[PDB]
Amino acid sequence: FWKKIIAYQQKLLNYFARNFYNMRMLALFVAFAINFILLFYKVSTIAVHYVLEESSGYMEPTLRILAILHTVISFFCIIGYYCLKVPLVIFKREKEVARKLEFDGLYITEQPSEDDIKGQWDRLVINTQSFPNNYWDKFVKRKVMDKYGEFYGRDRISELLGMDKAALDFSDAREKKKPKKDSSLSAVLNSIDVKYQMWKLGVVFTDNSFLYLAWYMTMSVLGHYNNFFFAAHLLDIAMGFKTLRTILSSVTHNGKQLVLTVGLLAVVVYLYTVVAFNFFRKFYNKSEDGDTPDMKCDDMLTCYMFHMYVGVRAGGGIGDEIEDPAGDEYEIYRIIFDITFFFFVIVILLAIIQGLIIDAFG
Amino acid sequence: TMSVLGHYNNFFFAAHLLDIAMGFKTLRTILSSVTHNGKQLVLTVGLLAVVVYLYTVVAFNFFRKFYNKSEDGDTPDMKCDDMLTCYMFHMYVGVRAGGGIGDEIEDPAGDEYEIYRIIFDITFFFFVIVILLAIIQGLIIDAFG
Amino acid sequence: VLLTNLSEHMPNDTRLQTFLELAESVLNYFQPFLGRIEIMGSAKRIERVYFEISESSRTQWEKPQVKESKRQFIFDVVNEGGEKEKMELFVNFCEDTIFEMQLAAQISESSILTVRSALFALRYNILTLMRMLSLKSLKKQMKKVKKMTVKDMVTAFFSSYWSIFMTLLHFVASVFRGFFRIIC
Amino acid sequence: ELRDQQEQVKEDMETKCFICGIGNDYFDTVPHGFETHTLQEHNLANYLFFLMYLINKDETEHTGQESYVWKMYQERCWEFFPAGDCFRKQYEDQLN
Amino acid sequence: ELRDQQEQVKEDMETKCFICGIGNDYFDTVPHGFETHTLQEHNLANYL
Ligand SMILES: Nc1ncnc2c1ncn2[C@@H]1O[C@H](COP(=O)(O)OP(=O)(O)OP(=O)(O)O)[C@@H](O)[C@H]1O
Ligand SMILES: Nc1ncnc2c1ncn2[C@@H]1O[C@H](COP(=O)(O)OP(=O)(O)OP(=O)(O)O)[C@@H](O)[C@H]1O
Ligand SMILES: [Zn+2]
Ligand SMILES: [Zn+2]
Repeated sequence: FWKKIIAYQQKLLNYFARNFYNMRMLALFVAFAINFILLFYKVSTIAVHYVLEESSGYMEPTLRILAILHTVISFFCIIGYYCLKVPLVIFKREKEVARKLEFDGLYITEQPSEDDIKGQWDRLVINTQSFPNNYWDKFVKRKVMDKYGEFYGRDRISELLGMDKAALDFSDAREKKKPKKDSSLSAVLNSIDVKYQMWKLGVVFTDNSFLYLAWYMTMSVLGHYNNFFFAAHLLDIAMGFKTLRTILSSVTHNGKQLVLTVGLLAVVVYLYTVVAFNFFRKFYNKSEDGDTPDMKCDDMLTCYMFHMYVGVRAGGGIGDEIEDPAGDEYEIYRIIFDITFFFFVIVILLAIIQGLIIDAFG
Repeated sequence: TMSVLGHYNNFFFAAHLLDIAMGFKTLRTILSSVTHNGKQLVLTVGLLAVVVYLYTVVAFNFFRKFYNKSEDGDTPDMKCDDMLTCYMFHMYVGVRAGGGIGDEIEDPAGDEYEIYRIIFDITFFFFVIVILLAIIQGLIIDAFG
Repeated sequence: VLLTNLSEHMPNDTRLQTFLELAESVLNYFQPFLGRIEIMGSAKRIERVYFEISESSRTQWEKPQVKESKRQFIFDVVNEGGEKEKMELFVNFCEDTIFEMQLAAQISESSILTVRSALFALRYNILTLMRMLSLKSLKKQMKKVKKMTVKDMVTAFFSSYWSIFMTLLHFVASVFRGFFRIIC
Repeated sequence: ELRDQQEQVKEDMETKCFICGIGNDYFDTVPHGFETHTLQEHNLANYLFFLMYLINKDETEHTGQESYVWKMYQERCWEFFPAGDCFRKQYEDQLN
Repeated sequence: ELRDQQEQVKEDMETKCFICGIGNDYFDTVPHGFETHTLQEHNLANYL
């Protein structure tokens, strides 16, 4: 009974761990199929409702079956992750906390910075009895004993680590053992370590990849309510393909500098907006009808939005969109304004972005 | 075969001008810049297609009213009422435009989705027009180096 | 200084080794304050010189601004410099840095909430998940599943992970709510 | 060019000592020899501290070596800086 | 390529003598040995 169910559980876990990657590839393939089906919708004529138009008539049941299969594979990819990749994360965390405890005394001599989520959460696993569950070294609690027992108090270090002196004395002394059965389910519930499993669940929840897979499953579930939510699964190609990762590394290598370039561009455009708002406010009419003028720089926020949207997206600058300054007493100043805008914004900064990407490649 | 078909249609002789790449080694040195990173150049186009498809999804779900392309008010030429048509619009006109899709779609001035649409256009211009084309150019320059 | 000089000038000396062990504590205390350089002596030989480094000097040297100045000086002397004037530029930099550290010593005379909220959400949401087993009231469920079926087996196996994914979603929602409350 | 300059600076400081200029492999014949030489024997911070101590020390209390270095530094002669030689190379046979 | 060529020229003239071609370290075994050799013994201006 107990042995049979444990064996069957182990078989299921082994199967999912073995097929984790194949299921991850299958999810992407089903996502490409669903999104190719989604490309043939029509808006029908108020209450407008999205229909799938097709001559065959089958591809709506195709879409339903594919959505259900995608959701099932998404759930199975979470299960396979939990069976396969979680133990490595737990092993690494238990190794790190053990080394910090031994060779740094991070819970004896000094204390966590109270700003470290990992350091604060790892206080729980120390007192647990199932510590190095995954890490090989099962004598770390005795090494800490032999290292800090004399200085910081043997009983105090024992209370910190969760060891029981009376338990060891009882084991060494003379008693009469009483038989037990694994069949006793109340006994097995008492035997399981609640605190260690709580710490493990916290580590898993704080894991980034598990969070990504949960987001994937949530997206797949919402896809049933709205079929276009399946398009978000096409964002998995970056992780699916390493060759695409090599391309994306060009952008991500200098991402901070790419963001700072945009910030600098925003500041420069704001300065140009200040100048235009104070001196060149009469050239920003944007209406052909002379009766109603659509002034776009009477407001500072509107002028900044104009400069950041139309002036930036224009190939020639803001002068391609604002009124001709011909025959005006501010002609030279406005021409300098437009030329400097074109040179600094359109030419130099975009070249900075391109140079950043090329430098990342090199 | 091309030369033989040239007798039936004299313009079939233009395909023989494609032999210059093999004829000249100096032209081969130039073409090596493109062919050195051809797989990455194709993958860049694939990524661009995926990004444009995502933008098409967003526009089709939220900004469908700004895609009228007819001057006559009697007959409206909506280009995003169909998903395939919207994707074709975004891949052809939006990509070939120097400023992005906003250079071709209606002005969002005085609209309750003005800020969202402006963010849409700015992100389209930055990611598609600026970054990805720069990726292609950087690939060619990296091949040279 | 005497013991260090003797140890370095008489490397393989078992008799001196024991005295080094006996003086280990004093040497460990004075290690930060002991300076050691090599110079081209008057006897046309390389000689080691032992001097005293002050604690204030060490701190002002390890101040970040002085480290940035050191990095800039190294960059400049490496990219644009010559072997002849290298040791002149180094001394000029040393003099300027010494003056700036002396002036600094002269003048120098006399989020947690987000982490806590995330920790609380993580504890609460996982405790909710574990309550079903901590209450030890699963006896009615065990009574209904006395009948052993492979289908019920597999269904419970999947249900465990499904409950885990609700617990993770709940934890994530709680974290977002807490972050919004903190910022607002 | 900026990237190449930074890489050149890093390579030079990782492959040769700042003061004597001897390559890293010669010291690396002994394990961790280059790090030991560049952080204990020929540390530039140690030279800076030596100049600081020699300046802040009274001239009458100078030892023979300190007086030698002081005179050389006053006359702006940098021959006392080891160039191409070190303690290890000077006492190669006796030390090993 | 122009920058690389300039850097290569500088590196070659700083690391090996123009006439004999012996490396800089061999002369640098004596302090300022490379400069002395390339400016007093094997100076190309002296040959001119
Ligand atoms: N004479 C020298 N003095 C000091 N370091 C030298 C010398 N010659 C070579 N080096 C090398 O220069 C490097 C010094 O490292 P670096 O300047 O980054 O130290 P740091 O104080 O830790 O810097 P950071 O500010 O980046 O933390 C080492 O690799 C060292 O071996
Ligand atoms: N045979 C050689 N003759 C001269 N210099 C040599 C020779 N071999 C190597 N060198 C090196 O070439 C360099 C000559 O320097 P450079 O040509 O810049 O001198 P310069 O007359 O001062 O130039 P500049 O016009 O830039 O002032 C030195 O670093 C020297 O060590
Ligand atoms: Zn040295
Ligand atoms: Zn020579």
